[PDB]
Amino acid sequence: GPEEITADIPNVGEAALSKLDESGIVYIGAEVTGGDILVGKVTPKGETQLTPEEKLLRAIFGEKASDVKDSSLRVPNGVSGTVIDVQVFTRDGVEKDKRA
Amino acid sequence: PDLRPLVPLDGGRFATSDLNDLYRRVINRNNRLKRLLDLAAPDIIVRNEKRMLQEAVDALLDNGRRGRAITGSNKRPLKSLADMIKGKQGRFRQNLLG
Amino acid sequence: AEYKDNLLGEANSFLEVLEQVSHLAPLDKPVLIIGERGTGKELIASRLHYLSSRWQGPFISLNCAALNENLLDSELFGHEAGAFTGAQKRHPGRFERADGGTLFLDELATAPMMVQEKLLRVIEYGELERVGGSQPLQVNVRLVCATNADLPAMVNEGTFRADLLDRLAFDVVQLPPLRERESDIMLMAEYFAIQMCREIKLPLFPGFTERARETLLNYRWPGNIRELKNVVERSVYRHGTSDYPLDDIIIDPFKRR
Amino acid sequence: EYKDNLLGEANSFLEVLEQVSHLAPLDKPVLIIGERGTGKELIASRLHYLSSRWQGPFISLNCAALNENLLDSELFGHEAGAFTGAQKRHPGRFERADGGTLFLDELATAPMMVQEKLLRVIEYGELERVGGSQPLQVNVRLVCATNADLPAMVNEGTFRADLLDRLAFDVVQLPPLRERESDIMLMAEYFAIQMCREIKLPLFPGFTERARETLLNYRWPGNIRELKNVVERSVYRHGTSDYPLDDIIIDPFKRR
Amino acid sequence: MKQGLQLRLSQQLAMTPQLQQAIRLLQLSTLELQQELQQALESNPLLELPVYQGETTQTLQDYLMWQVELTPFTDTDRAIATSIVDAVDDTGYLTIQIEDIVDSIGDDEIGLEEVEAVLKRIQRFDPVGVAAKDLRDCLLIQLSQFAKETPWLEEARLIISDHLDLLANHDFRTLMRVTRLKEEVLKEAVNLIQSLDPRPGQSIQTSEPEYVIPDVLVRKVSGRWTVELNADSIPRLKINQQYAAMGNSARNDADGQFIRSNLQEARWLIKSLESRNDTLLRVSRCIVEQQQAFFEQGEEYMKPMVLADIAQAVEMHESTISRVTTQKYLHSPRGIFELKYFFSSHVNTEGGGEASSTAIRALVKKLIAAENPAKPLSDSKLTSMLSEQGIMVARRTVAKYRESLSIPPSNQRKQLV
Amino acid sequence: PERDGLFCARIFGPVKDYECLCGKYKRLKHRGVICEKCGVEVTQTKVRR
DNA sequence: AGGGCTGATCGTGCAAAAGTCGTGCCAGCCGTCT
DNA sequence: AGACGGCTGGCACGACTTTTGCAATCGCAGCCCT
Ligand SMILES: Nc1ncnc2c1ncn2[C@@H]1O[C@H](COP(=O)(O)OP(=O)(O)O)[C@@H](O)[C@H]1O
Ligand SMILES: [Mg+2]
Repeated sequence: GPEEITADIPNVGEAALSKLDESGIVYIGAEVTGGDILVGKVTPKGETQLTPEEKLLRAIFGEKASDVKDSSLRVPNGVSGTVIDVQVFTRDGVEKDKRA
Repeated sequence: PDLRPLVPLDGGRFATSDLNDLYRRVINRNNRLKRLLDLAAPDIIVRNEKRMLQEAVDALLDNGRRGRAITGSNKRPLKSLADMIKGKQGRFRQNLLG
Repeated sequence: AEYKDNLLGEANSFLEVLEQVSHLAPLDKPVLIIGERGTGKELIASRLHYLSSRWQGPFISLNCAALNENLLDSELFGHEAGAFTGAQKRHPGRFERADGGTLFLDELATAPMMVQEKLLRVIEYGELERVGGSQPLQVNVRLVCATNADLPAMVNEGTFRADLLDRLAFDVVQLPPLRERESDIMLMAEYFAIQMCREIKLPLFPGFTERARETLLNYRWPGNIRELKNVVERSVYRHGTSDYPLDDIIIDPFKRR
Repeated sequence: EYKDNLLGEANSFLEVLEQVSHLAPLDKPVLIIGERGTGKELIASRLHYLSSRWQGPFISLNCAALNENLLDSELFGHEAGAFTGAQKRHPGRFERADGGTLFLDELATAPMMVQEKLLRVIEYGELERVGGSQPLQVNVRLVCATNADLPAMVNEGTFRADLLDRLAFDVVQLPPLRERESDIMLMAEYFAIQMCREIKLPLFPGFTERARETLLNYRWPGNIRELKNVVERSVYRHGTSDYPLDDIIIDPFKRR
Repeated sequence: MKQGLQLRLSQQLAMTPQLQQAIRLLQLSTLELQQELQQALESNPLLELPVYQGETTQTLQDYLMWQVELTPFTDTDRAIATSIVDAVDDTGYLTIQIEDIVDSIGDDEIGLEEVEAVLKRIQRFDPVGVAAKDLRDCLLIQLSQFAKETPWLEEARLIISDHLDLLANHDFRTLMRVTRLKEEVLKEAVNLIQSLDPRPGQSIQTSEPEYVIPDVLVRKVSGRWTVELNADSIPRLKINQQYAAMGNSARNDADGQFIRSNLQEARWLIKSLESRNDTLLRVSRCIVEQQQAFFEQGEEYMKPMVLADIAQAVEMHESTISRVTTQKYLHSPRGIFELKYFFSSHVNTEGGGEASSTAIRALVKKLIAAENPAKPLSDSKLTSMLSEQGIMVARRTVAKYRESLSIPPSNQRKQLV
Repeated sequence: PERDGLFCARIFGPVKDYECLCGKYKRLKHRGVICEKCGVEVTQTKVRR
């Protein structure tokens, strides 16, 4: 399936996501040090059978179902700085444009 | 295969080169010879195919000596089983604590 | 929602007919139009199909007079197999065109008596005649009619059976005559002139002459169709480079000199 | 330029040509009031020369003779229906040239159903098909020609009045051979040159006053058919004669 | 012209069904067809470094093994720990039971208590998600790692202890009655459970190479563009002209006959390739006849598509079109879909229309988007919404579409506000 | 891995894990056995080199 | 001297049984309110 | 605290799809059997 940016990264703290906007990119003018998340991207996973284990896990937790994996863009280590501006290009035929 | 990694460039295609291209050539050529002889083929075509096969094996061993094999869109030669032994970029190099 | 372009005219009869069409629109009953030749009854029927039928309902305009061979008219009813020279594939489609829609016809006078009787025995019960051996289909199709001749006239002639004439004519929609409309006729003429000026892609105004209007009043114009208006607009088109045209030609053979 | 076939020096011919040029700029039905042997697609050739689809020539080919069932089949052709097999829309009148102008002849012989189909063709209408539904709509202009006065036939009730009227958007009257009197000599000379070229004759050796008098006295029913026959006879005779050889005439039957 | 069973005309054509023709169709095997063509061309006579970084973490499994080895463990203890670590899934839950591990040990001295102690030492491994049990146990481990100041931690622990079934069924009434749950306290517990890092091992496996094949292209620049169906990837192989000339120049008559047979086979292959290309082009035209309408209208506005109707429009054999549809992929600006996915299911719709089952499913998904988060929309509510849309689809059809859309159950999807 | 080709099973050794290519006999409890539907020794991945 | 008879070359389909989907519908069950 | 309701899912029956399993007879004429 296609991969989209919607900032729904599992197995991550709210503080790391505390600076992320809804579409996933960071606000203009921020600062960053280390390996902080910049753009939130996930990878879809293949569907499974009934499989009562994660069926129960989804029934209790939900909204993840292990459907996606954490594949977000992060700053390389030993790098600290501040952002100037962002830019995104979308091909014709796709009009998600959450914050484009 | 552990010595000849797939090394995907684009992820879509593994594109193994310089280690499996010549293997692919020799494998397909040998299969063609091997079903060819059992079909009672005429002499001309079988000797031509065997000459192709011997040339391919030679190129797999040493390409620089005999023949010139190049990759897609690149005219540079291939790195044969002897190429990764000899020269500044062989196994013996970088063996001396490189 | 979407309204087809129509000529503007002060014809309260036309508005009453439109209101009656709207009233019968929720209704699903046979509709008969008394439209004479060139009255554009087909346009009225289509406008009905916009509202009288369900939204985006199938429509079909097949004229019985257009039928060539009565054997083909039989083929207009579905043939299963073993019909005509080639029985490989058979799909009349008229009943399929009928299914999920209404039925519209023009000049239903010319039909053979057998054709009309079969039409009655199909419409009244709702079952579909099949040329090939098959169970008939009760296709729910409305029926709309538009003919010139009087129904009692054919009854006196006997062409339509009493059962057929009755069950065929459930509602009557008399089309106003073109000669009946005088001021509405002039307004529709002006509107058609504007539409023709737009169509011809001529920026200059068409223009009219009082003598031309008097002559048009003299013209019988039995057909209220755009065709008579198109003929008038063509007589105008024969004149160019003048803001207001003068005179007109009744027929091309007329005034040959 | 279409080789300017049958260049008619008549002023009425020039006016008819200008009207045909106007009609070809248009894409609406138009009627050609012609007569037998007169204007045999020459006006249609001029229209194609001035057609809006100048690059893409129209079908033309208005002239056609066929049976009633045959004409109906020419209107509607389906692979399964009728005797012929695996050929649907075998005539393909609209398929012959998209847009352009559909051309018809001898509409008098057409049946009332055939006339009704013609009328539906005149307005925006769907294609004719023996079986199924023909939602396919191919826009194309209309051209037609018959030698009779359809007003009488409608008065006689031999053709659909609606078809006669809507088709008669603008009737293109045509002049016959009897109409052409002064241009007859020019047409004869042009036909002589064309025959000398086709028959490999060195040139037109020349005419005779007796030959011209006989040609004038000739009924000449065809606008060019009479001219064609006269030219053929003169080419056959003078090709060996290498001289005017008085008048050479072609007769279906010869005695003594 | 209506006589029946008249004189029969002589047939001027034959079916000529050949297994060669069917193989030429190849059911549009595409890459498989390419491999088959390569095999035939090999069987047909006279026919035709990188960077290599090699560096990646082993999904923390190597990291876990090192950390366990980093911790001081006895040789037998190290072996037991390695065996336990081997019994780790990507999610982080143990596939084998403790009894299975003890049986794999095959030692009479090895016991359940020692195995449990080893697992518990292994359970508190280096990374999160090393519980090797249900996520509730992993949730307990996370809560132990989490500060005790978190509200409702004791209530969450009590619920996870033996009231897990109550939480699974979202039976708020019975769960609250049993656990004396306060109003909106369950909301706080649910919010805390949201930050429980379910499937922690999935995040560790951040690497995920992309896999996609070009196949057909639906770029459609400026509308109706002839986007070739991977014309570059099409083989278009040809026989050896020089060898053919040699065969033409062969002195031996038998050799010449063999060369002629090879040339006939090559001509057959060329005809097969040309037929494949022509079928691809015709299918592209037929799809483009209505693909733009579907793309602009949307997935929920998808008209039904009939394979027989498409074949009739293309005028080719219906069975041929059906075979071509199989194992065919068409990448589009919207995305890459199968030819069957390109085709649309048939379902009745109101107002004289036909609605695709995928169209109805997309409409139902859009409706499910517009729903109260606390209470999921009922299938009866979905049927009412469909009736409002006028798609002539009842409760059964709505349920089928929901199964296609994997809509959760109304009670299961129901949650507190 | 392909069947009887480059980078294949039953040749050059087992796959990334002890799990067999077919899918059965996927456990360290199997140490030297070989499955029937697939012929692969249940061993480490390093031996592939 | 007369009969047998042998293999070259002979090109876009389909249909029929099977399968499978659309749609409707009944039977039980749990959440609930009486 | 037993019944209202809606779900869900199995169960069924027509309507559309679709896949595989299907190729002689030549017109040459020389060779072999009789
Ligand atoms: N009220 C109107 N406004 C505009 N055009 C009209 C009106 N009534 C009739 N027409 C025109 O008359 C033409 C033919 O009308 P009609 O006689 O109903 O067709 P038919 O010959 O099929 O009966 C149509 O093209 C239509 O545009
Ligand atoms: Mg009419």
